[PDB]
Amino acid sequence: MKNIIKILKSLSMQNVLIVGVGFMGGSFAKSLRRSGFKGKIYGYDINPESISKAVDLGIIDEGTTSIAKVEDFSPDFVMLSSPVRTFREIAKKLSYILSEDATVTDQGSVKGKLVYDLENILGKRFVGGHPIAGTEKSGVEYSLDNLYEGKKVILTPTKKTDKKRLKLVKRVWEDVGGVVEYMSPELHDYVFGVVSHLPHAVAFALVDTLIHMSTPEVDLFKYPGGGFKDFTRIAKSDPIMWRDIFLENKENVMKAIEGFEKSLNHLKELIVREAEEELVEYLKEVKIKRMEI
Amino acid sequence: MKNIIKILKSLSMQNVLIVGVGFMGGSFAKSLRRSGFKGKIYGYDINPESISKAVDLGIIDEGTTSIAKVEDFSPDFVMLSSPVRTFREIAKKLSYILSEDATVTDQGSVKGKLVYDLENILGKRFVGGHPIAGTEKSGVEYSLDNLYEGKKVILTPTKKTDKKRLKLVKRVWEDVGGVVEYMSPELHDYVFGVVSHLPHAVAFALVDTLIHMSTPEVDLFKYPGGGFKDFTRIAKSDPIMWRDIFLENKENVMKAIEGFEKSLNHLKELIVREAEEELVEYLKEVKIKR
Ligand SMILES: NC(=O)c1ccc[n+]([C@@H]2O[C@H](COP(=O)([O-])OP(=O)(O)OC[C@H]3O[C@@H](n4cnc5c(N)ncnc54)[C@H](O)[C@@H]3O)[C@@H](O)[C@H]2O)c1
Ligand SMILES: NC(=O)c1ccc[n+]([C@@H]2O[C@H](COP(=O)([O-])OP(=O)(O)OC[C@H]3O[C@@H](n4cnc5c(N)ncnc54)[C@H](O)[C@@H]3O)[C@@H](O)[C@H]2O)c1
Repeated sequence: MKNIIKILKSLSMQNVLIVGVGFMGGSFAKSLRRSGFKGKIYGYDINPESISKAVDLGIIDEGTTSIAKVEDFSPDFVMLSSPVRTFREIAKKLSYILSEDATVTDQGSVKGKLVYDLENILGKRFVGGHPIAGTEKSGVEYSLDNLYEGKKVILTPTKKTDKKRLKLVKRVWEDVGGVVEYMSPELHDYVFGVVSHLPHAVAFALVDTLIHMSTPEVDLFKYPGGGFKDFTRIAKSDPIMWRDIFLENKENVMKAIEGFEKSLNHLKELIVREAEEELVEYLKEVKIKRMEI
Repeated sequence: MKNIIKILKSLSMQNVLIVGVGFMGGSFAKSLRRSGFKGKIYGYDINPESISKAVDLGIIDEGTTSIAKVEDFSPDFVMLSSPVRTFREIAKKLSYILSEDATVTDQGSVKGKLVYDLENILGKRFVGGHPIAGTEKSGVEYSLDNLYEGKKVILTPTKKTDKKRLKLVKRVWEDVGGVVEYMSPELHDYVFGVVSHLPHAVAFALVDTLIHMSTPEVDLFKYPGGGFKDFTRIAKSDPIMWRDIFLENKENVMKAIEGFEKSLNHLKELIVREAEEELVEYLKEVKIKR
């Protein structure tokens, strides 16, 4: 009698649309299936090969490249997984196709104003999210059915978020193994501006530095074993994605670089003043914090 | 020809002194012993714990915390492996205590004027070296008997360098796995200023940024490897080692940081001014084959 928590659960989400059928879109589709989801998974992509590869791999049941065909799929759950620069335009087009009862959510690596813009486009259907997962992979062929297990997923509810959709999006992420927490859109963009965007910005600029400080007689790239090695991981990054993340989170990325410049300026001062003991303590305190994890 | 070359090497290294018995001094001691070396290995260190640990692990035959006692060791081959600013005053002491025929070399991460200062203190005894190998760990407990295997070692001979000792030091490094090349002391300090000292300075400051940008309600350290973790492994390195390197190589470290800043400033402006094409071109630089 009371056990019918089960039926509500099955009826809460029946036709799922993956927008952007790439690595993240496909890892989500796969992880969703692996958690025992029995409904339909549909794909929408501008690249018909993304759809082609995902269907034959069994990752979606069917898909399309015409936005207007999406309507035939009557999705009630949408996971935005294209580049974040596409989200506004696509959400414009979903806003008419989707029933008032649909839920839209996303995996976008930036939140901030984008969440407010998406909720204004989509009314009440929208819940912002960011799974702190990722690797340096692209394309559905690389999608993993456990990408999210044991990782943080940040949802960014507002005063406008629908509590039952927030709660569903939370539960769907936990079914795939994620650990959910909440941050405002603005706090999210500050936090990840600092812990994620800044570190990439600074790896980018390091590479640029070794290029202009090399001379015709000296290729500095020949000497990676002195500390530069870990920074060369930046070679695996996608320049277009970073370009878009930098632009979209510009105000937080600039604040983060600013606080970085303050830290580096402090280190220069200790160096030039030969502050022997201060310099040790500066390095010791960063040592301890970095070791905690 | 091999027999003899080997005899000569043996005889010229009966008594090795490791000065600073920590991660690099221990790695050197273990590497030498793994390579089949048969003489004595002694340790001298300011920390008595460094000595007893190294003895207990069978890394050195014997050691001491008194520089005077080094004379009883009659070292003929000394590998300086303490923090780089300890070298001058240690050398001064050694010059009285070591025989004229001994070789003194080093593992320090800075060369530059220190090579010259050390040649003036030690005379013909001295050969400047720097193995480009290490991790963030420090202390003899972390040392490894294959640390230098297949790694570059830079020697910095000058006008004044004794050729026999240069050949000796080179073959010792190649014996433990290293691949030797030469640079001038000054070229060394500019190369490694940019490629090793600046990336460390950058990693340290990155972690420091998360400290001050944190609030009591938001601990930025709860969110690591949004990529931070990968780029700051080297910010767990030793504060004394790194304080010494930054001060000893101060002018190059400043020149490297100034270079970096101009790159960072270029990047900022591309971001601020939303230059889609130029920004993506700048970022594409990580794809270069070098
Ligand atoms: N890669 C990561 O480490 C990572 C981590 C966390 C979050 N994210 C987020 O995941 C999203 C996509 O990332 P990905 O790594 O899967 O990229 P991806 O390259 O693997 O795939 C994106 C897919 O979107 C499709 N696409 C591109 N433009 C489109 C448009 N106009 N309409 C519909 N589809 C379009 C592509 O054709 C491709 O099939 C981004 O929003 C990114 O911020 C990525
Ligand atoms: N750690 C690395 O990656 C690495 C790589 C290449 C070169 N180096 C250079 O190696 C040398 C040793 O570094 P490490 O990583 O072995 O450091 P470490 O902390 O592991 O060891 C340093 C040792 O020297 C001792 N010491 C400190 N002051 C001394 C003094 N006044 N006299 C005698 N001993 C003293 C300490 O007690 C300790 O046992 C430094 O010059 C460093 O720049 C380090």
